Amino acid sequence: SQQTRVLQEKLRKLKEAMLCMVCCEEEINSTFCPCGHTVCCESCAAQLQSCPVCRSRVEHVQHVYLPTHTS
Ligand SMILES: [Zn+2]
Ligand SMILES: [Zn+2]
Ligand SMILES: [Zn+2]
Repeated sequence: SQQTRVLQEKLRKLKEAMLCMVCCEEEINSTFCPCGHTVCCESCAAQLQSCPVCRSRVEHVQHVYLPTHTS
């Protein structure tokens, strides 16, 4: 139905929101500290001296273990 298409799109967008905002390939699993923006995978997060959302300096990256994580 049309609703099938609508829900497919909703699901796709929710899944994409859980993917790294830089590489668009890997799940978000990293927090820039202290600002708290949690928008990257570990690989992209390691390479950024400044937060890509707010431009605050990254003191360190905290790995986050989220219930949504998949493999
Ligand atoms: Zn990434
Ligand atoms: Zn930030
Ligand atoms: Zn724990």
